[PDB]
Amino acid sequence: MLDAFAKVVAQADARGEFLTNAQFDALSNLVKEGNKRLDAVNRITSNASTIVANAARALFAEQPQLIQPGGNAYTNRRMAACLRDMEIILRYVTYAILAGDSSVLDDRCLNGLRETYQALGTPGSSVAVAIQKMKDAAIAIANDPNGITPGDCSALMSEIAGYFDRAAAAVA
Amino acid sequence: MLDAFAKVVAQADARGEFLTNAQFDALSNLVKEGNKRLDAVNRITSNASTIVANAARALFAEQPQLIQPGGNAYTNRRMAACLRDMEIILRYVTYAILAGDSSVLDDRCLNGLRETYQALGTPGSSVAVAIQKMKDAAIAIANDPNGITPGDCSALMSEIAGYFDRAAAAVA
Amino acid sequence: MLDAFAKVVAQADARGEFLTNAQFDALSNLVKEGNKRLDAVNRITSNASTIVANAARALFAEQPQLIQPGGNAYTNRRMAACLRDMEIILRYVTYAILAGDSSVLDDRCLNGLRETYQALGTPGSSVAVAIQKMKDAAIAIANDPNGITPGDCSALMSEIAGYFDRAAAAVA
Amino acid sequence: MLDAFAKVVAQADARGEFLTNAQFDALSNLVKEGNKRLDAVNRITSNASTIVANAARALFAEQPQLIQPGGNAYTNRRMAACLRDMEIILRYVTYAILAGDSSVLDDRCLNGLRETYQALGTPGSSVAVAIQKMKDAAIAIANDPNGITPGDCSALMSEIAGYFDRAAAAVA
Amino acid sequence: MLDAFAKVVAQADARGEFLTNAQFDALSNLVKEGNKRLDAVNRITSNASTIVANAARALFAEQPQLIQPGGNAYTNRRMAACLRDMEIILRYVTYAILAGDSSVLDDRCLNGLRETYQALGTPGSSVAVAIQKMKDAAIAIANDPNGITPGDCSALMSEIAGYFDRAAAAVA
Amino acid sequence: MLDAFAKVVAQADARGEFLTNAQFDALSNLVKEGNKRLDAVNRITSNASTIVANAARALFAEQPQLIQPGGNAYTNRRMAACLRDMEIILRYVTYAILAGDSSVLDDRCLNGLRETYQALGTPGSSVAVAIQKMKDAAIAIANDPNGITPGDCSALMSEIAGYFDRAAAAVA
Amino acid sequence: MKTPITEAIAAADTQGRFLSNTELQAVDGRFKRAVASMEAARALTNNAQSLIDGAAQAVYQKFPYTTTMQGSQYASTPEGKAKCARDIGYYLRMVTYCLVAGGTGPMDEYLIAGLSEINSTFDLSPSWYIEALKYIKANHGLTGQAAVEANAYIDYAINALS
Amino acid sequence: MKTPITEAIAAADTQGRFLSNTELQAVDGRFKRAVASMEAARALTNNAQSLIDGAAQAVYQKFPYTTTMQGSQYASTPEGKAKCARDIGYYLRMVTYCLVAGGTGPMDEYLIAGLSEINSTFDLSPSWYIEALKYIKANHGLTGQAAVEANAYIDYAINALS
Amino acid sequence: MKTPITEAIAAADTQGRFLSNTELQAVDGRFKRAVASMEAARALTNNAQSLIDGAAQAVYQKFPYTTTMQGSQYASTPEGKAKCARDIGYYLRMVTYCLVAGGTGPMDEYLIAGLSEINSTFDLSPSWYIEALKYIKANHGLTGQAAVEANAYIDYAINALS
Amino acid sequence: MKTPITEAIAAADTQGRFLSNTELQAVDGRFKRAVASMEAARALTNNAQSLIDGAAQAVYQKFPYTTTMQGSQYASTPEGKAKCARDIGYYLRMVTYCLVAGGTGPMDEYLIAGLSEINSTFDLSPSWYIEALKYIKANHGLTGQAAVEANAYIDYAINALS
Amino acid sequence: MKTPITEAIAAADTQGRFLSNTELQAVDGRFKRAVASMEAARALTNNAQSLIDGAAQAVYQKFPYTTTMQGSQYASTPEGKAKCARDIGYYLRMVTYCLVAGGTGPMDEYLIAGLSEINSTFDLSPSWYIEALKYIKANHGLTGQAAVEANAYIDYAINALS
Amino acid sequence: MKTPITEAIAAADTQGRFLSNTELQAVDGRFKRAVASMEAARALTNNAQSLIDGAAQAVYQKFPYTTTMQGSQYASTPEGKAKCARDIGYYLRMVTYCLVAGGTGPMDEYLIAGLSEINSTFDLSPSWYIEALKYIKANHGLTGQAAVEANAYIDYAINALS
Ligand SMILES: *[C@@H](C)[C@H]1/C(=C/c2[nH]c(/C=C3N=C(/C=C4\NC(=O)C(CC)=C4C)C(C)=C\3CCC(=O)O)c(CCC(=O)O)c2C)NC(=O)[C@@H]1C
Repeated sequence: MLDAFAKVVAQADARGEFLTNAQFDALSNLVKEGNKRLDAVNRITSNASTIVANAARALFAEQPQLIQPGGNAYTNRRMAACLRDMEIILRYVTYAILAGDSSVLDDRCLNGLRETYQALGTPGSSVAVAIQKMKDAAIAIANDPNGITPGDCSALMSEIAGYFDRAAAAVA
Repeated sequence: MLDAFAKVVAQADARGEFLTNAQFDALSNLVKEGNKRLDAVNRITSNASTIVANAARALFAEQPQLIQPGGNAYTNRRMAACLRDMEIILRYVTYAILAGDSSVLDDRCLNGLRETYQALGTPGSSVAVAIQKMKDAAIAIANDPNGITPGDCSALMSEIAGYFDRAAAAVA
Repeated sequence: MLDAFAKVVAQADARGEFLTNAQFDALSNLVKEGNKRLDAVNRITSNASTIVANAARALFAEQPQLIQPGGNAYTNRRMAACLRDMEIILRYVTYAILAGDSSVLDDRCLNGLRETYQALGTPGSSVAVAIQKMKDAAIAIANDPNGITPGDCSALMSEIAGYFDRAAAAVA
Repeated sequence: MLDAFAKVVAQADARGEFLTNAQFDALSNLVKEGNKRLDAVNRITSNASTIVANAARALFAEQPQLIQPGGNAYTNRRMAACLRDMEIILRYVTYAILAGDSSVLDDRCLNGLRETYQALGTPGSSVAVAIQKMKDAAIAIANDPNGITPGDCSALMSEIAGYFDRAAAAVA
Repeated sequence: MLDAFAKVVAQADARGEFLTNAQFDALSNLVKEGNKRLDAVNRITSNASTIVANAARALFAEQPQLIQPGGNAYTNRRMAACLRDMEIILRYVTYAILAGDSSVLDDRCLNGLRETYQALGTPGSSVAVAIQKMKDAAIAIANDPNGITPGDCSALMSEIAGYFDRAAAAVA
Repeated sequence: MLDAFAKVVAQADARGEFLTNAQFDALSNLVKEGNKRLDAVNRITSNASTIVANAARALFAEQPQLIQPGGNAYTNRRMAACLRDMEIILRYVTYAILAGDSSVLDDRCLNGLRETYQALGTPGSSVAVAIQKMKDAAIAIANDPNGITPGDCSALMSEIAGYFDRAAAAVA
Repeated sequence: MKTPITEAIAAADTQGRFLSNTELQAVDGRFKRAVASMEAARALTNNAQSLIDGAAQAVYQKFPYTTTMQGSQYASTPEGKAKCARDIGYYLRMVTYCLVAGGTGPMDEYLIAGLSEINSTFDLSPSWYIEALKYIKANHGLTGQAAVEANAYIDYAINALS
Repeated sequence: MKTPITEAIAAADTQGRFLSNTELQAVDGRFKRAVASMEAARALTNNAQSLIDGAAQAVYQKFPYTTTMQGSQYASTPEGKAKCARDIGYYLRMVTYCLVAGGTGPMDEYLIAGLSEINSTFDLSPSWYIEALKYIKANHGLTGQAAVEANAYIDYAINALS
Repeated sequence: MKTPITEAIAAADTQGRFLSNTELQAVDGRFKRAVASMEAARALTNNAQSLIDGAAQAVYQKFPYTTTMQGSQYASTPEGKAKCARDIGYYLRMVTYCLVAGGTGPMDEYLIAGLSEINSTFDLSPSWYIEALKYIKANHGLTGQAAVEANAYIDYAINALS
Repeated sequence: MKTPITEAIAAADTQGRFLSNTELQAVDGRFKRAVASMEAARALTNNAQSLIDGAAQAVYQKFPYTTTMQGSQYASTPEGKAKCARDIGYYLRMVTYCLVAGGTGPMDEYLIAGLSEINSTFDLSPSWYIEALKYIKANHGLTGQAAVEANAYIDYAINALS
Repeated sequence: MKTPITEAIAAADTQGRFLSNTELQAVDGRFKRAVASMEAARALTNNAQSLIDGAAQAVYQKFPYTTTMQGSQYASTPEGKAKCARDIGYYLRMVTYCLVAGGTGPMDEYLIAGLSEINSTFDLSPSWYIEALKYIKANHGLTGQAAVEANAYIDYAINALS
Repeated sequence: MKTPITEAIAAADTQGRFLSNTELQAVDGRFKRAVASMEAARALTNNAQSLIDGAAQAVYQKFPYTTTMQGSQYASTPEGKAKCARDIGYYLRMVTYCLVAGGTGPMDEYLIAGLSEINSTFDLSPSWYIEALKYIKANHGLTGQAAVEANAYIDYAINALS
């Protein structure tokens, strides 16, 4: 597991080189944006249950075949597993947001997951839809202008959107 | 593991439907034949050691190369393993007889067994011969008209023959 | 694990035959050469640390890219692993020398090792160079004419050279 | 674990004696009372959650110090453990009812439990009160004259009362 | 494991009471002293190897019987174990310093240690001497007026002295 | 686990002293008696099954209450355990004979065994009788003058008798 | 799936045993009880619709707020009422599966596993489904051992909800 | 000890469950079968002595060398013959214990566990006890399901010896 | 109990390490944040009673049936209303404990562990306590990072109930 | 396969050690003893046929019923007698393998592993093979340490049969 | 790689938790301390060459025999001196990596893991590198909390060598 | 303690075996080799003092800085020189223990276990003790297999230091 800082270190060491002025300045900016990052993480985590539930309800409304008899999310066991996966993915996405690097998400969550779903008969394209919805709500919650010092978090929202699309791409 | 009753349930639930009159009548007949089924199981189990030994002796008489130096059943360790496999297969066959469904046999005994034998160098065609002999003796014991209320168990004997042929097919 | 004596036994039993006069004489000679074999093993083991270190130093002198930043033996962790592999290989080679048969080396050391190195990114051709150097020093130590009853160990040195080349062939 | 039948067997074998006519008749009566026993077990098990909850509510009403800050049943963790113990005890009591012998209760539930409570600071006398209440409700449910073939189960109710008092005695 | 803050919480909850103004002010002071606490911990940890070695050398100089043939610290295995214990105790002492509460030290280090030493034949009174020396050096290092913002850490040094004496008392 | 040689070493090291001429001569004699020791071990081990069986038969002939209904050796499970203990004790006695020191017997066999028997209800005095009989037969087998180079093994037989009496003393 | 038969097999297989008379007796008990079990399952199946409709109203009468209060968890819209009757039918259908299989297997796998997380995540009160089950139990119209079979699996459901 | 009841309990306890209808059915099977089991156990108990004496001779007739050959393992002395009849009685007694308990428990614990090591250590041939059991099976004089119960536990013994 | 400090210690101890600068930084973060945390804890503590009384009515207004429907789980008797205000106070008190300890430790141990089983066994709806927490969150009257601290632990409670 | 050498290697490998003088001594013991071992193995090999034929009769004389009693387990048909001499040869051959390998390895793997199950399944009495081994031991015609080597592996066989 | 952030994540993931305020505080401590850490890392990076050259002589002055004694482990040849300055640079570079990453991660993975085996195998004395680190610590020219950061990671190195 | 005998026992006990000819051979190798081992141990014991004094100077000549450089780890004070000769005597004494015990046991337990941590903690260079051992090996004055025994345990020491 790497964060944004260790990633530079690991790249510098492979070269056997000290950090450059460009790298030092690149990492100082990350620090200077740290407050916004923590807000995003605090905001998405404080509404994790709503993001999951509301995304689940929307998915089943658009794809009612997943919950009809014979569907992959039919029976409470499968429904619970499905909601669980959604929590798991959102959990490791917030891990990536805090670290500033996707490695934790790739290694501990998206690695081999596409194969897991194919062996079980779970439609990965439907999982991606579930992920895209958590994303929209997560960004909407994270970038809410209310009750927070005004400022520009657009670069941060683009990064967060990337981790979600990465998970969606990995399962489809 | 499913039995004959749970199998119908699992098929009905995949449809999300209650049982039909045809299904109810189909399962009542199984019950009404339960006594005969228990007899078959009691009879084959009470002579398990004879079925195994007598089938083993016959196999080695017809295929003496299995027990000559270099044979797959040469040495007491391999001979014991061979007899063991025969007991194991007969054991899970009687499991299927009692459940009225082959799932236990498929999942716990025949799954991947063909590959096990190929990696070890054990001739699966010879195992099938061993299985076909246990079958003949098992049916002969189960359908013995002596010391039992007279009646027709032919449908049951056909089913039992099926579980044996299934095991023979799986190893060859 | 077989030694030179059990190997003959296992070949004789596959034939179901007693040992022949040729085999008995072949095994008596092994015994009559036992003293020389023990010397070789005692000599190589008593200088195991020198063989390893001196072979490691030579390898890195000829292939300095292994220890430069980015190299497979760069960082103390990887360097320690590399030296470890060299000790491990030398250890199982001396096992084969004492047993008079390579089975222990094949089964416990060289089996699947080539695949291990390919998955890690370790250059197997460089490992072979490391092995060839341990060999030269090991034979030079084992066949030192000083401080030992004079005699001909050439046949034994050829065998030892074989175990090393076998390990080198297995990793490359 | 013994039931009422194995208990006689184990006592007869310690004497090395066949069963007597008195013993045979004693065990035939158990069988002839089997229907009533199964009813009792089915009835108490089908209302296990009510017996537990209603006994818990009554205990805390009579002993409010257990749930006030500092009490042994204060905090949800301790409250959950307390309710759990009540379910566990009721579970192993119903085990004894079905077996006709307390061994399962003694060996798997009451053995060493008094010491467990003393080390934790749990008042065993309060546990006994909880047990005595489950008893009263269990007997009241088991001996309900409604919706059941009329008959005398008094001997059975006395036995059930014994298993509860045994658990109460063991914890106090 | 509790720290200074959780300890108050656990005492307040046993009363079922909110925190008082006295408690709030008592915990604000801990925070306001946090910088000094971190310095102490950083300073003692950055010289852990010197404290251990120098205390070990002094102990053996004053008690040479521990290292003479037959002594409890004779042989490298026992000497290594002895030095290890000293590192372990110093490690859990620094844990207590950072937490502001001895619970981690009591529960994970001093619990049952006196009995461990009595069963092995290790003189606990000599361990206490080892502990008292680590203390003197630790305080001397932690309270060094050089290279640090001037101020009064006396209250903190008294606390640290307490954790050491607690460990010494526990082993003797 | 110590043998006769390591025992001297461990006693010399506790003194921090080299071996004395008396000790060197004491250990040379052990070596010079090694052939006789190996014979004793080979002889007792080659007849282990007879010693056990014949001692078991004699014990039950003298103490028929052990095998009557209610006896500690009644039922095949207990009888098998009893014979097992006899094999185990004889096994660790032969270990002591080969090592020339009882440590293996004390540490791995007789340690805590007396308490094991008291908790189970096994009469230790009867175990001792079983041990005394294995002894008489073992010595009789080991000191048989037939088919062996003539010589005096009396000192060795006294030692062997000691290991048996030690086991008998430990269980009673 | 847990039935008397799979439990008998599982008991023998766990210890590498051939079946014994110990297990055959257990299965004979299943075959003997099947007569009452089938009777109960048939009757509930034949009258399922009226029981479903009656039970849904029992809930709405016990908890009037479920038909007025706003939220997707409630039966205050045509969709919510359709979800509710659907759920009730699921419960009743599972009961007939237990009767036919001779055990709790069907309900364990299809309904009970994960029940608490579904009811928490979707804001569904266990009290609603207990009321529905209590209605079915009182109005299924069975007597004798057929009622004993039905109620045993219905009370099994109520316990999982309590 | 393994009986249908302890097996039912063991199944529920292994998973921290209250008993269910799944297990009650199994016990009902035990109670229903007990009528035939008791009948068999009573008859064998009443006629045990003649069966023991008849079975001992069956062995001596099948294996005449057991009454002439010298050795403590054989019935060639008054003591040996007393050990042999004793053993036969043990086997028969165990069968009546299985019938009464409704399962193989009694034979498993008291006789089968350790059987191979006792027969090896003491030079006892399993073939002798199989013959005795075959005699008891053919001459116990039971019919119907009483014979089915008796033979099931006797054939269980023969299998443990084979 | 989980706090930033015990988490730092636990991290070093799990690997037999002395503390490092890696962990000291984490504790410094705790000390820096404590200023806002204490401010929030003091204010909630000072205004706890009005928040408790206001939150109880928020629930009764959202769920009127809790004050009319009959049952021990409801606040339809003087005892029930006393239990309800008590529970609300417990939740609020736990929040101030988390603020003071710098972590979720207090709520994890005293309230969250076992919460689902208590709410199931006693027929308590998580929806009631979510409403109360939503009221406290909207009316505690905190601004800046003091509000961020308070809401973070209140939303932690709501998540445990969802 | 267990020999003094593989045991020496196995001891060092179990602990990730290079061989030490501790293990080299053990192998030197093997080399020194090999002189007597080979002598024994050669003699038994050279005289194997007469020993096999003599041992088979020893059995038939001890147990006359093995040549008259009817059954596939007995030597009462030409096939049975061929199986019996074959088995005796197997035992003797294994002994020469142990002598050559310097350990029990060959007998452990090829003969002892599974022996009890083969003798039980096929109704073969261990007493028959003990008699044969006792004959070979008394009539192999070896003296000195050659006899000690032979008998040690023959008595190892008898112990596995007892 | 161990940093305050990966330690915060690892703590939450080990228990299948979402991040909490407990862990966010720890990361805020990292961000606040980063100002001093970067300052130290920049200065050491800018002056690395003179520090490397000064530290190498400190060693050669403390241990003159390292420049005269013969052997590949010593700096008595142009190659040896190049290896030595190289190693010193490695240590210093690792320190700047720890400062930037906010933790010991970089030094743990790249340098400390395996250090004892490299120094034993190649005859390198830990005392040489401790002297070099002591020189860097005394002459880096940092003050305030920048020096505290630098020295904390330098003393971490010395401890790994002691 | 590891010797050829305890290794033979340990091999049999690990598998619940009686000793076999496989292990007796190994012990015979120990007894045969003991003649040379004792000879070596006696000679080193008789000449231990001169070897200790000669080896100490070998070190001081190889590493002159050990007698001038200041520090408690060095032999630059009368106490340091006494510690050094003491240590050398320990090594030599351990070698005689290995010879007598027939294995590395004594050195493994008393000296090798923990060696790296003692040499690191106390700033002792393995290179000093290797030189001393090299001196003892070259000047013990043994020939034939007595020298082979001595050197095998001395080279075992050097390997543990390398
Ligand atoms: C006392 C036990 C009886 C007795 C023993 C005895 N043996 C010898 C000589 C020898 N014993 C052996 C046996 C072995 N050496 C080994 O390495 C092994 C393990 C494979 C064994 C089993 C040997 C080889 C000898 C030497 C050759 C020979 O046969 O003599 C003696 C004589 C003294 C001596 O040590 O040589 C004795 C006394 N003899 C008796 O009368 C006692 C009943």
